[PDB]
Amino acid sequence: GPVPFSHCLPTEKLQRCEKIGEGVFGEVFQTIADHTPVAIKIIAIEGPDLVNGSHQKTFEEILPEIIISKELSLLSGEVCNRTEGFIGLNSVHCVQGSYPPLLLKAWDHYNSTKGSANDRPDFFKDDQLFIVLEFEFGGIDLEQMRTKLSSLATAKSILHQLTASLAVAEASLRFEHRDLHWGNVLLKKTSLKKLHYTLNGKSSTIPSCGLQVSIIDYTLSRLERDGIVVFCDVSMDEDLFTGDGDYQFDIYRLMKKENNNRWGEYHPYSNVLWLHYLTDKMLKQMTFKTKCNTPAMKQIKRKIQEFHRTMLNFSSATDLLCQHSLFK
Ligand SMILES: O=C1NCCOCCNc2ccn3ncc(c3n2)-c2cccc1c2
Ligand code: NA
Repeated sequence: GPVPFSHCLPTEKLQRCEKIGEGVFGEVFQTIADHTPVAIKIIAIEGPDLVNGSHQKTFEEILPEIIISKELSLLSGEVCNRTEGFIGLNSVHCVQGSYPPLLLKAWDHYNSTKGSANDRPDFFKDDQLFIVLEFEFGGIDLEQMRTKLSSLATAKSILHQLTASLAVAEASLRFEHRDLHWGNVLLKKTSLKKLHYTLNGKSSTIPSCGLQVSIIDYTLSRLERDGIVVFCDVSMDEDLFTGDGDYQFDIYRLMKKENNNRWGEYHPYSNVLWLHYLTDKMLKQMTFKTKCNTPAMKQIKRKIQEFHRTMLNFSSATDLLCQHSLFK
């Protein structure tokens, strides 16, 4: 059954952990495994204590996220529908223990410097179970990169990568992300000028602008394979649809409107909505290092505005990728 924390996180590996993110689910750390950067997502399961305002999931309830993470990871090595635009999954383990002090140390440092919305994970007993997901390290989230991007040409590339990755997953898996806020879009430097994807056997390229995009956090995601659907049922969630203060929180309501609160169904319009939300962030809440005060750059801005203006008339990421003028 479960293994101790030390089996996953030996001393050196613990000692190198930096907290990089969080959610109601728990905690995400960066560290090094075998001279290689990785991200570790740690989720308490099976206990009766409240954690970050919700009850803990059972093993069964975490399975969808495992399954989805594996399917999306495997898209990097497929042929007919291939993308690197999600994130690699290296391993999954069930560990038992109280939270390691060194993780609490890193948790504390993040709380001091960025602030946390979570409870300090220091109340878990030595019998507590967790799922520990080890992912490829994908870079730095778009929200934290909001002042660091070169130009709207970089924004273009990012939108295109996002759209293509979502299209490929629609075509292969009937996938919806369902929570693609800008904290879930990672950016990593690359010296490849072009990135490659394949959609339904047809290969294409996207100019990278020096960046490679990774879509992460499949907590709310949905997909299906051979008529078996894997999804998170939020039909009875209340709090999810009553946020405000950001367009993010309208997306949850607009998804519910689109699917009539039936979360098993496939409504790839949800991917369109998130992409609309992300385009909105690109035009409003980003500061680019080069302003668009050249004609060429000003033309890119108009195309993105045109995208913002019209994309809600498309029915899926596939529709957008294949048909929207922004990508021609
Ligand atoms: O659920 C995930 N995070 C929640 C959002 O936190 C993003 C923090 N920054 C980061 C920054 C880099 N990485 N590299 C991989 C992940 C990650 N995360 C990752 C992979 C899978 C899931 C998640 C993260
Ligand atoms: Na990736």
